[PDB]
Amino acid sequence: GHMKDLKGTKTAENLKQGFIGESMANRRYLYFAKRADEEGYPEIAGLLRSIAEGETAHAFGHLDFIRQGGLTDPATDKPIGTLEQMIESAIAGETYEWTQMYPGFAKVAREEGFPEVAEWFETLARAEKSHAEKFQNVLKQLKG
Amino acid sequence: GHMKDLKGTKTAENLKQGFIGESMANRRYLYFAKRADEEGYPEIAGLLRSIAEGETAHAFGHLDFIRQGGLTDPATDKPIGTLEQMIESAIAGETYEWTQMYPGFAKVAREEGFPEVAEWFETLARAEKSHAEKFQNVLKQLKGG
Ligand SMILES: [Cl-]
Ligand SMILES: [Cl-]
Ligand SMILES: [Fe+3]
Ligand SMILES: [Fe+3]
Ligand SMILES: [Fe+3]
Ligand SMILES: [Fe+3]
Repeated sequence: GHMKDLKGTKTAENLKQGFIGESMANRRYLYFAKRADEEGYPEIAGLLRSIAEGETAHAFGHLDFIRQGGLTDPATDKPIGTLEQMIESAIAGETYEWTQMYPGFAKVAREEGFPEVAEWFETLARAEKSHAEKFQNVLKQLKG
Repeated sequence: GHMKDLKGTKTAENLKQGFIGESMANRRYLYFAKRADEEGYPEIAGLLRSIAEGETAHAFGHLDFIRQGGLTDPATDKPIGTLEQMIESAIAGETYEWTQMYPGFAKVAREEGFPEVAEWFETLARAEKSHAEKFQNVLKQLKGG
């Protein structure tokens, strides 16, 4: 892209790890905010939500440098330069999750005697299959 | 098995990995939505944003099973049962990021000849220090009444 090539560098890997941590931080802080909401701590909840916006900005800035430096999506190792490529990355990740990840998690949960957790992973596998199908119909739109 | 004691199981690890992936998917899809927004694809942007809500539900469900199973926060390996423990997990992560992770990333980026990336990591280091201090303030309010 726009900037000096980051391929082959330690910085490339650090941007990926930064993106993973920032992604988790936003989810964690919003989950924590719900506990503060329940308990009656609206100032704590509001701080968590505002900090979570900071973690969004951080995550998106990591993706900017990744894209501009000619690197691939942290989650899928697919390019994310153009909107079509971004939809193709969404399709790849959803496909991995419904064909491999969540069915395997469900099988292991049933073997280890956690049927309720297995049912959740089976719900998710069907959900990611649905996601994949909806993104595939977008891609068809774009290429036409 | 006992779903309230998942420690040491493969299912414990799979909940953690599922959380990581779902967290990334929400961020990715909201970032992709902005590209659809500027190009004039409001239905694609809307789909991305709606699917992103799905990925929020998935991530939060994984955290529910993690906390009910006595497992720790995927990001910090700290318990997250109570609100106080959640704030302590936030402090632990922010402290790692500003004292070690982002300064180290900045040094590597400067040494590799990427000064704009280095400056970004130094901005983030100072940001996570500020976060840590704000969360410390909350803990003082919680711990001391
Ligand atoms: Cl409050
Ligand atoms: Cl559209
Ligand atoms: Fe951050
Ligand atoms: Fe999905
Ligand atoms: Fe999902
Ligand atoms: Fe932070």
